[PDB]
Amino acid sequence: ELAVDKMVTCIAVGLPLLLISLAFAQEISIGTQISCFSPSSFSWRQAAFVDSYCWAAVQQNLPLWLHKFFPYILLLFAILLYLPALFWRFSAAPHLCSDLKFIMEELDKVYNRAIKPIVEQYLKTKKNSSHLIMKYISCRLVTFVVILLACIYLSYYFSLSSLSDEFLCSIKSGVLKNDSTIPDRFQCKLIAVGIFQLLSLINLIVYALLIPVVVYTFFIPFRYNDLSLYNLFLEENISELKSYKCLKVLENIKMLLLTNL
Amino acid sequence: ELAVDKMVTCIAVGLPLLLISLAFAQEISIGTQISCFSPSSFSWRQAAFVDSYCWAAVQQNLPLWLHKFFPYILLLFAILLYLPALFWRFSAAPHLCSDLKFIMEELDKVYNRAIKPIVEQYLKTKKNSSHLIMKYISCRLVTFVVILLACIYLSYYFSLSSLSDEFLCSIKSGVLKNDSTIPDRFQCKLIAVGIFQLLSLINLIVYALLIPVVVYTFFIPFRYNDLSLYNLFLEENISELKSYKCLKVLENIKMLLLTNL
Amino acid sequence: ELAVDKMVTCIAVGLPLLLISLAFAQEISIGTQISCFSPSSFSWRQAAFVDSYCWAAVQQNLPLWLHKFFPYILLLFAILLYLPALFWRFSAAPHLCSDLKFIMEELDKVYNRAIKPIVEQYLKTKKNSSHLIMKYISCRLVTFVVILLACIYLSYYFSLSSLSDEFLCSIKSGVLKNDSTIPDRFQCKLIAVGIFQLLSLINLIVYALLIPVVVYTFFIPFRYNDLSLYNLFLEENISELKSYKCLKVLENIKMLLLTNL
Amino acid sequence: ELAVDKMVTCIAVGLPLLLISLAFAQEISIGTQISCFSPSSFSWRQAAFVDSYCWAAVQQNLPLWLHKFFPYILLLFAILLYLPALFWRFSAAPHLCSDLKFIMEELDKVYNRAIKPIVEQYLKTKKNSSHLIMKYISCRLVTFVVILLACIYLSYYFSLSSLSDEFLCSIKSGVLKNDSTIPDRFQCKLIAVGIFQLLSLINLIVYALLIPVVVYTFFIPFRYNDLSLYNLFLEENISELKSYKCLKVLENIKMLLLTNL
Amino acid sequence: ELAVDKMVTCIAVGLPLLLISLAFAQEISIGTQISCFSPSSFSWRQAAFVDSYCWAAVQQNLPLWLHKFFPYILLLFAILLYLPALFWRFSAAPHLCSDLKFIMEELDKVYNRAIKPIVEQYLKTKKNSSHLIMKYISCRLVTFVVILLACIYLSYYFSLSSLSDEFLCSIKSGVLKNDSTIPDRFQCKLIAVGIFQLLSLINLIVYALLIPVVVYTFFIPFRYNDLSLYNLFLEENISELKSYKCLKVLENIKMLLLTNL
Amino acid sequence: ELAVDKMVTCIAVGLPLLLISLAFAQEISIGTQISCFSPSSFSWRQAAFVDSYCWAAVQQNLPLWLHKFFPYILLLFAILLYLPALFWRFSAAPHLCSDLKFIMEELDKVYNRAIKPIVEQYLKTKKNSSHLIMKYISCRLVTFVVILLACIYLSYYFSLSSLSDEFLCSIKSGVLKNDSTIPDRFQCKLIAVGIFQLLSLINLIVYALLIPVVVYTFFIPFRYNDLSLYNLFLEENISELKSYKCLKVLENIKMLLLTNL
Amino acid sequence: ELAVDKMVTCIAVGLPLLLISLAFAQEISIGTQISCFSPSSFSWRQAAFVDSYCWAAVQQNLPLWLHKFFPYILLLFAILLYLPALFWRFSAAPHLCSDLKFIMEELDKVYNRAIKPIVEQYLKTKKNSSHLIMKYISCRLVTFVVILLACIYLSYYFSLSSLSDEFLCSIKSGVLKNDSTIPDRFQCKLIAVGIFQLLSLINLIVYALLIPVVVYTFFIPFRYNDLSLYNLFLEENISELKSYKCLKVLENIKMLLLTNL
Repeated sequence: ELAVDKMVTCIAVGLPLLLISLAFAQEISIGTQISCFSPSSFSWRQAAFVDSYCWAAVQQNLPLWLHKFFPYILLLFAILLYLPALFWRFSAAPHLCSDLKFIMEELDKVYNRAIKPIVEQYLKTKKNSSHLIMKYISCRLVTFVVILLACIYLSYYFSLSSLSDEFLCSIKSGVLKNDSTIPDRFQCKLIAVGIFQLLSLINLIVYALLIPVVVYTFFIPFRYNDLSLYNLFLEENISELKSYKCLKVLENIKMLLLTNL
Repeated sequence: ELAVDKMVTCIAVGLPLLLISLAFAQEISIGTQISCFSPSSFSWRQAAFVDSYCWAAVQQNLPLWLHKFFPYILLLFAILLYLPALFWRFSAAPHLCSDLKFIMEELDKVYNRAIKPIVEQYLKTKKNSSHLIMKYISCRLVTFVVILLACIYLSYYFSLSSLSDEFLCSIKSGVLKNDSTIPDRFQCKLIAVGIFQLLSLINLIVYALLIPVVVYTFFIPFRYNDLSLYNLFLEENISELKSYKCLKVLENIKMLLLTNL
Repeated sequence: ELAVDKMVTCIAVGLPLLLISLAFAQEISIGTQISCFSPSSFSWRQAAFVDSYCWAAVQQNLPLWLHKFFPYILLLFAILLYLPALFWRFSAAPHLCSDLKFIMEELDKVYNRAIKPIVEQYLKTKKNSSHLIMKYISCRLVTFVVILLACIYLSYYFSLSSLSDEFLCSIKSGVLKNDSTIPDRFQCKLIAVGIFQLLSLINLIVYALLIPVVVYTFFIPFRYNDLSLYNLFLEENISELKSYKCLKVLENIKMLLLTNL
Repeated sequence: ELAVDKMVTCIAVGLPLLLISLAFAQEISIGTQISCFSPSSFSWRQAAFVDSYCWAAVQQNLPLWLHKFFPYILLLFAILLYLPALFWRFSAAPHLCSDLKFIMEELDKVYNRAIKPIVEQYLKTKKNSSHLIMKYISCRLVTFVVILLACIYLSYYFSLSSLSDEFLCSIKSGVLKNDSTIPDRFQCKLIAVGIFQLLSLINLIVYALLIPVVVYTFFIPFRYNDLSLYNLFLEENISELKSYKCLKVLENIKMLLLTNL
Repeated sequence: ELAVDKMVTCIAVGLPLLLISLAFAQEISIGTQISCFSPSSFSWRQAAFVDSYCWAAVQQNLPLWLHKFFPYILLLFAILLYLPALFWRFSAAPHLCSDLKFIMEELDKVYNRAIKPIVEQYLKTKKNSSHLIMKYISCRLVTFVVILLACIYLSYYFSLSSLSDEFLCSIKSGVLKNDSTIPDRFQCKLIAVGIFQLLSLINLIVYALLIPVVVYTFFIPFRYNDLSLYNLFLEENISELKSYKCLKVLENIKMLLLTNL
Repeated sequence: ELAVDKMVTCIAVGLPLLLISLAFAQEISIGTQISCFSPSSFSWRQAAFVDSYCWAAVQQNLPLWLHKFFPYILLLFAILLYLPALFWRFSAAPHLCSDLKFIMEELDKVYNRAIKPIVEQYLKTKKNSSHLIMKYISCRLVTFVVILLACIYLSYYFSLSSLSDEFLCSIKSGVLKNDSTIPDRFQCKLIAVGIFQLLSLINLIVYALLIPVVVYTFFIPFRYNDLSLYNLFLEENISELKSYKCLKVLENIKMLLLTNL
Repeated sequence: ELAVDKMVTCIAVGLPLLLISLAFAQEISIGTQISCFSPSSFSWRQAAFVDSYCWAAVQQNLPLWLHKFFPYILLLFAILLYLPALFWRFSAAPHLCSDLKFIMEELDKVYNRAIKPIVEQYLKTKKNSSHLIMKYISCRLVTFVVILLACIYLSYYFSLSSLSDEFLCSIKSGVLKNDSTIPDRFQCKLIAVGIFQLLSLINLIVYALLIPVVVYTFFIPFRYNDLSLYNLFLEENISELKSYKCLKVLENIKMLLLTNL
């Protein structure tokens, strides 16, 4: 598993969940996302009914609608970022685990036979496939696209969120539209939206790292073949290879040394 | 266990539980699902009694009834999705575990004997049964049907939920129907229903993936026999087979190689 | 341990605990199970005293009494379902564990001796006892009876719960019967009863599966002896038998194969 | 450890802790165990002071006193039931663990010597002691006595609890006895007592099982010596004896069988 | 580690922590330990200020002062009981662990040499020291003294707690001594003190067991030397000695038996 | 991993998370970060609306804006400090783990060959690279820079926070700007800012340790090459080297000793 | 690790964290640390604003300022006590672990060679260094100094805390200094300060043990060299030495015994 992309993924997941959990902790801290005026004649309950009404009224200036739903959309993005990892955890990971374990021992046998090519034949045959490299391309890029719409959404959010912290709510509705004690609209403040707009900029800012970093992961001709992706697995899993390290030190140095190694 | 279908199942379970837990966290965040007006003359308690009354009144426009019960119905679907896995965990899983473990060693003996057919006789005998393939068909499809009614329910919910966010509640009832201070009906907002209608669309949208994906799992003639289902277990459990990987690399390459392998 | 009956048991326990925990979570969500009117002249506390009074008044139309106690009765059923498993975990499980472990090795010796009858003598002697089969019958059926009264209770509950969501409560009592500001009865809504009546139907519906399923477990002549119950342990614990699987494959196929097996 | 008595003990502990925890969860759910009227002129705080006063007044019709303290007395019984197990866990358990482990191997040597008496000499010497059997008698019976007083207490509780759900509380006390706005007594409802009286009957009912069951455990002449208690350990720990099972099967069947066994 | 004294210690720690945690759970359940009257003219906040004031006023009839601090003093005793175990866990436990492990193998060698005295020389040399026995005496007795003052404190508490459930509080203080709307004293009820006085009697009653039991642990001449304390470790750690059990059975019976043993 | 720098890092992370968690616990303890006056004519809800309004108004004297966002900025710094460790955990840690494990065994072979140079050739070749030392420099310094801006931010915060604990808030806004009952501005206290300003000084003070300590970590010429960084890994991982310790003791002492060693 | 000093440290850390956590639990129990009067004309919110204002006003008789910040200063001391252990865990612990493990085996070889001096040469060379003994001196003493200022702080706290439980707060400030309904100062009670002053005395009292105990740890000439500190490690880690125990028993007794040992 490619660590940076994995770490980027792990971090990309941590941020919103943190933000969401804190928003929840803040929603737990605030208790409501909105409030409105009332007449002072509105009882302690009557005003509570207004607040809850307008909090419900949101689904009927369009961002004012979205402003309520904003946090859960974030959660949607978080889930949408996570699942490609579980998907990728099966698109390719079951293949490579077998691949590496084979690759290791045959190169160790190349190493061992040198001390005293089936993986190369296999690997330069994996060269033939475009399937698993395109598996990587699609799985990563799709995940990347999740970030794009979030950032665009957060941008389209933030840009207009800056001007739409408040609205006037009517609860003069139905039969109790006829109650004149209800002002035709209450003015209402979308309490969390400033936090969210801040949170939005925060997440957006950090996500503006993750996007081109994953883009950087595709410049493999400068980092076209599964081999080139195996070369990533090489650049990756050299991590696993004692004999490579030994032979790389040998290569660094260059049967006595092999006898000493 | 078929990973995608398993993952689909694991995910299909995660979503509603997440949605339900957040709805609970939201119910914990909101504290009530409904409120109503009162006269300002209704005490801080008297108005509370109205709210609770109408929250109870729900069981006596029919979706307004269902709107209350909505979340727990979701929980019902979640349980209804889970149990087929535990059921399937015994319909077939005890069979295949023994099957695979047998299949492995005899094909390894085919492999070993080749290096220096009982599973094939067994497998091409499993070809005879329709019982375990029909076990799969029913167990999966039933689980799939759980999704169907949920989505239909959420659709029948959402389509009319869009118009029925509120109602007028009468608590002028019994002896205290005679109290004229009680308005014959209070107007009442079904606070969570917008969230739920959103949540409904969310779950519906994601479930509209899971359904045809499981449908795709049945196109085995393009992915009629337990063997064909064993061919799935083949396409599955090749995951387990060192010698297959070795022989597939051998097959990729093709006694020296067997001696080297 | 018979998986379906065990799973049925595990599930039969999960449902009410879930329902109860959610009812608790709902009781935590609602904070009270009941409320009543008051005069508006009843203070914010005075009305609270009414509510709590009537919530206490329940123990003095009889289901209105029971309606309060309803949840804990559910908990009673849940405990009553659980303990037969712990009881059964000792009525028979210590016997069979020794039985199976003996049975395995001697049939493996039959298997081994065939490759190159004490369990049969023992098993066809276990044929003599009615004690352990009657242990099963009673332990299961008793557990089953727990379900019967619950469902009957929930039915007797639900059928009249449908009509008795509310009552009028008198707190004009004792010395403070003489306070005329207290209405001779307050009208009172049994807030949770609708949820409970829903919950009751839910649990009842699901329990109407578990009952005849366990009944189906007794049709052993179509699924009279401990052997017949050992035949269940056979139909069960063939799960454990490598050699049975081998010999069943051998039986499927039919010393070379035994030499190959 | 004698499973039924142990299970009975484990269950006997589970019930009250469950009841207590739920009572706590109910105390958490209710927030107070009592309330009283007030004049409506008593402030939202002044009435709160009454409630808390009378909740404190309890220590100065005697069961009304006890009714408050009731739950913690239950907790007392629960602790009082638990500790005899820890006590018994040392009164006898360190002895028998060594005893069984010795007994096993020497009877296995009797078994082994038969294949190709020190425990019997030891056991029929343990016959001499009355100390460890009286250790059992006292430790169990004492635990049993805990149940007796609880049930008697719950009975003496329940029988009069049925009539004493409420009382009149005076907070006209000290200097602020002179405040005439305070009614000489407030009427007060002991909110939890109905639950507790229910809980009391529940626990009592279930404890009326546990008592005679433990009594049944003493009818050893029909289930006088440590041997007879070792015969219980026999009837118990035959659970541990492979060779007994083998020899019991041999005994069931009856050197070839010993050679086969 | 001496089990009874250890168990006594473990239990002696469990009780107050339980009582304290429940008091906390009760403090969490009650929310305040005290309340007072107010004029009804005192606002919902003004009366709250009184309550909190008098709750603070406690530090300026002396037990009324202590009554507030009571719970944490209990916590003090609990910590004060615990730490001697950690202290004792190093005063002696590192010595004896080495001692026992040595003692075992040399007596096993006495046992083994008998089959086919250094510990006795060592032990009857440990006879010389008074240091480690006085380590026990002081460490235990000190712990015991913690109990004494608690019980005395609880007694001095309880005896006067019985008469001092309430007091009159002045918040007519400082500049706002000049506000005549403040009554020169409010009457105030020390809400938890009844629970605490109950709790005090409870803990006292149970601690009146633990004290003389530990006293009973010192009657070693009837249960003067480290050997006598080693004789306790003997009476203790015979628990560890296979060969003692074997030789005690041998001693019970009395080279064939040694050959059989 | 360099322990001090690691410990410094671990501690540098612990402090703010502690401060943040306590601020959250304090936000949980306070429930709001701000409040304002109202007219007494503002209802219990109307004043609540003011408070929440002004709490939202923050995003429209600039530090008053920032004062709200302050805590989450701290959280930002905490995350910003953490991730360089995970980054560094891959920038270098996969290299050195292989390096050390190689280095150990070859120096042990130097040790072993001495008893009866490939690592030196490798290490004095690592001398060639500037890549991994610059990896350290950048990764640490960047982390260090996180501290700089925090401290500067906290300074720019604290210095002006000292004068800007409060502000006047206008909620006379929109349509409900026209309500004259609303004072054109409410005066508002930024409740947490004193805690935060304290917290700021606290964190700043402690961070003024961590900064130059990490600076001290760069004075390697007094603590220019990867070798010099390997000399740190030497000064570090001598921790791992038995033979170094042995040979250092040998070096301390100086084939008999090697034969004795 | 020196157990007493370690235990002293572990305990020294436990106490404040306990006190702090309980203070938090008390802050959670109280909900506020302060309250003030208001005019009764101050709304339920207006008075709340006063309370929060004065709670914020603290940062502008100086101990009244500190009284708020008191708990977190305790937390500061707790952290300040902890970190020297982690520091010491690296100042010396990595050295001694290697030291002991070497020391053991060479003295075991002295033991073994005696049965049939490199550590002594090493140890009496460690005699040369003052570095690691001064490491101990500074690390411990610094930790000790943390206690000093806390106790002094708590003393300077307690001594004046005794007289400064309350103050008068002005919220007549800014524009809303001009509101005459605000009393020029409210009188305010620093609710927690009595608990804290109690807590302060508690912690101080217990810390007055820990200080001279650690002082007692320095009287090594009566408990000047690393050897003398190794003699502590001797007096310490004799805990680890089987052969020392054996040879100490041998020394207690004094090749047969060595042959028997």
